[PDB]
Amino acid sequence: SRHVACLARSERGLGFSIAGGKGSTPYRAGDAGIFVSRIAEGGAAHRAGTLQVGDRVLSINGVDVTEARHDHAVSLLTAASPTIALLLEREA
Amino acid sequence: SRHVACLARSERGLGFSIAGGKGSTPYRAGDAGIFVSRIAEGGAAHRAGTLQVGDRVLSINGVDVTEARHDHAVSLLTAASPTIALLLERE
Amino acid sequence: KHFRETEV
Ligand SMILES: [Cl-]
Repeated sequence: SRHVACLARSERGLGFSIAGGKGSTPYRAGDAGIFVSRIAEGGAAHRAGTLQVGDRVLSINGVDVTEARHDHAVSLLTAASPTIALLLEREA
Repeated sequence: SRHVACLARSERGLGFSIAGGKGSTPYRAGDAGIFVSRIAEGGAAHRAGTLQVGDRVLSINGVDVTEARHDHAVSLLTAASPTIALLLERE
Repeated sequence: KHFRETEV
């Protein structure tokens, strides 16, 4: 139920977004976590095959984001470069 | 025929894909609209049963997307409320 | 122009 996704920043867009977070509009009802919210079919995330929309983001390059605010997590993700390592949690 | 479909984001998100949009290679000839292109076998859209691949997306939570760019429709679907109201058109 | 498809 836990998966790591590794994404290299390149010429090709990463093709995903995250939503949610403490103090933000929940991405899903009753859960303030950070989740993968979209995946573009021509981006790195889709090409990697390791990310799925709705996956909960637990950490970004080793940094726990299970209680992060949205903007803090977005700031962490843009400072995760050239490589992004995500720890993901997925339901059945 | 026009149908309203209502979906709450869950473990697979909304659980479908959209294709098309103004300025993009069209999903259907000469028609740059937003269409439901896939439905995941798990997830909210699949459990609801109210979406069909090939459905034209006319509006998302009241916002007309008949002439929208793809990223605008993606934002409507993922950056607003977790509950999504879709107006869909079928041939 | 590019074909755009996105999972949501
Ligand atoms: Cl039309």
